[PDB]
Amino acid sequence: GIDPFTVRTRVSEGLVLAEPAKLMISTDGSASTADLTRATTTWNQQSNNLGASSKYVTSVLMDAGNTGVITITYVADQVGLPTAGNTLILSPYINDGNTRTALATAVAAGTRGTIDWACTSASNATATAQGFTGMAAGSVPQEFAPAQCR
Repeated sequence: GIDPFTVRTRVSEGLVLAEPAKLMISTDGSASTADLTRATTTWNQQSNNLGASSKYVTSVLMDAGNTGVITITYVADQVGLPTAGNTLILSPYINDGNTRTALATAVAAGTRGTIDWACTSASNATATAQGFTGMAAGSVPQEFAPAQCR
């Protein structure tokens, strides 16, 4: 079968594919709820309404409810993953220097700060250790996820 370390390396590619979405949210999706909503629409329309894709990535999509949460869905049989074990979740927060608050909540409140991202797979130990709470769970098994998503 495929080496789990090779699988992780392919999963890491998907994370790189999401970087422009993080950038778009930073520059054009975080000044207000209206901007975050527009950014969601703009991003999701890309790549035939899949956001981004590649040999290994089916889609990189922002939550349709405008929360800014990104789901990366992998092509299981190209990466080496279980058929239903193929997603990572990237959850954004605004850091005001002292506390983290979910992006959507912070933006609605006009809270200013920098944006932090938590990556979760079937497990969330790393994000938890980094102090993040409230993330939805992904589905990539932990042994196939890179460190920041375990």
